[PDB]
Amino acid sequence: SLNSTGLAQAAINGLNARFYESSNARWSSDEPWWISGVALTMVIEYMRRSGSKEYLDQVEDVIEVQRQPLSWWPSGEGEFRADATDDTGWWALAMVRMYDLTGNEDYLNISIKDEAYMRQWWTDTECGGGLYVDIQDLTYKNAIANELYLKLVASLANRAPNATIYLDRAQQAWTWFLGSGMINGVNLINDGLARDSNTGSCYNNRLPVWTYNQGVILGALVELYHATKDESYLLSAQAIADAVLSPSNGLTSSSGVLTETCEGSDSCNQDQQVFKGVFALNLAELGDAVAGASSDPDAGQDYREYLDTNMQSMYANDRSEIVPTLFDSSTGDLYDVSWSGPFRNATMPKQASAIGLYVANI
Ligand SMILES: OC[C@H]1O[C@@H](OC[C@H]2O[C@@H](O)[C@H](O)[C@@H](O)[C@@H]2O)[C@H](O)[C@@H](O)[C@@H]1O
Ligand SMILES: OC[C@H]1O[C@@H](O)[C@H](O)[C@@H](O)[C@@H]1O
Repeated sequence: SLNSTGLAQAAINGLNARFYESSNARWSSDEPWWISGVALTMVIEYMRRSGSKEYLDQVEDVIEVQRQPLSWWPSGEGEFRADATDDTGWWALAMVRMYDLTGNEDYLNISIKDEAYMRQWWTDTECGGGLYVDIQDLTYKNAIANELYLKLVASLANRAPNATIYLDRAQQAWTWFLGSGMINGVNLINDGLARDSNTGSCYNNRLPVWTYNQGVILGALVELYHATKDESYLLSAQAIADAVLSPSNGLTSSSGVLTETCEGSDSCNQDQQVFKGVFALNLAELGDAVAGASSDPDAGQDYREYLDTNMQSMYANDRSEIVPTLFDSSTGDLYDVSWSGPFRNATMPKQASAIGLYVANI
């Protein structure tokens, strides 16, 4: 009897009431900029899946301000071209969703500029491929920047005029990712690559398995499927999702709730706080793709059931309602980091993650 649209809307209102800065057309300037990008993605997705337009004016306002040349990276010349390739990739994908919502070629063009900017930091001379995250420094090829890039080129393969150059890039980038060793022996993705001191060969650095690194890659494989109709892409995506769902890998609790590795120690930082909702949103994309690619009515049920199970735990154990006043009539819902542990405080990354989960159930 849960309304995921109603709850997503209350979570976005809570996000806006506590964290939106009208003077800055941004959420929480005291929180990383890339998470304003994620929040924009969540709000855009809400509107797409629910058919609402309630936050369109706000979303356009954020885009018009945040696409300006960044005060901390003016050489990027704005259009979300930032000092890290993953920061750029979050906003680029948000503009892909904006394009899907509106049909306005302006947003697609931004996505195209972002792809060309990110590709500047692809090299074949280290690790056989992939891009660096850290543009000034060029020391780390990690999972998330390369998953964002892959999902971006795969998305442009379905939407842009030179579709064939993008689909080549996407197939080459997926081949590189799969061969990098970052997907480990239980089909989960570790944080990035290390480089051998003597030989220059790269290997899985065995840093943690973060939920958003099991999630952006699913959206990328879903887009590769759509560009090629080759179900092998869904089969790979399903193996990664199936490993997240399996309690033996510890991302999923014995009560079946998605759990960041840092929750136990109560050490989830501003970044890690947003990871879960990113995985959720991408898992919903995979489920929709699997259910569509087949005639079996049970197709994608476990993904759908998983998302429901998480929604209901978050709803029940991790929610807090804003206190309306005689002056501020604002109403909505506030969320903490653990989708099962108790509510202690809300932050903007925790809130954006929460919206992602409700939007994945619309
Ligand atoms: O929290 C682990 C995470 O740390 C990453 O840096 C965090 C954060 O950096 C932003 O600038 C970027 O847009 C985010 O996607 C990223 O989470 C580190 O470099 C990652 O490899 C790692 O997963
Ligand atoms: O370098 C990363 C950038 O992150 C953003 O969240 C901040 O607004 C910038 O001041 C900072 O330079």
